Amino acid sequence: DKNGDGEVSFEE
Repeated sequence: DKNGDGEVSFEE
């Protein structure tokens, strides 16, 4: 989550 929205925003 490269944003902090939980979603796998290019991360996780």
